[PDB]
Amino acid sequence: KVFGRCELAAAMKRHGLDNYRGYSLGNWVCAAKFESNFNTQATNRNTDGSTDYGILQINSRWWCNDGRTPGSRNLCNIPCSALLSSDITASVNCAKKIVSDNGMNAWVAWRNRCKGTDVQAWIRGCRL
Ligand SMILES: [Pt+2]
Ligand SMILES: [Pt+2]
Ligand SMILES: [Pt+2]
Ligand SMILES: [Pt+2]
Ligand SMILES: [Pt+2]
Repeated sequence: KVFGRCELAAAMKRHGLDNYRGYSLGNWVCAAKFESNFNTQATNRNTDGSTDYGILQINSRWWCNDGRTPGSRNLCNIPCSALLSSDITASVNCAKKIVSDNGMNAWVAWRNRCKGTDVQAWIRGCRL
């Protein structure tokens, strides 16, 4: 699934991300847009043989096991393929773990392209 902005924002709100560890919902919607362009199926390969998976492009080196990367730690305790589902639950729950671990610094595209902007604009004009 390729979500639309307010659709994802509502789905993220209900899985408890508005304001998780001080990050408002627009931050997560913004990160999802630049990480994955809302695509629950996105996968990106990395120079170290790791892969980022799902709407939030969570990396197999630390977070999930895809059986095709070293050397990984599987700290969310899930297979990475679980992060490519149309229901964002596993990704949101893994993302809570990652920000419990330097805040949203883990997401390069977030610090690059969201941090510093009026991130609340991302959710404006949505019934939440
Ligand atoms: Pt799909
Ligand atoms: Pt849901
Ligand atoms: Pt949830
Ligand atoms: Pt603005
Ligand atoms: Pt809307």
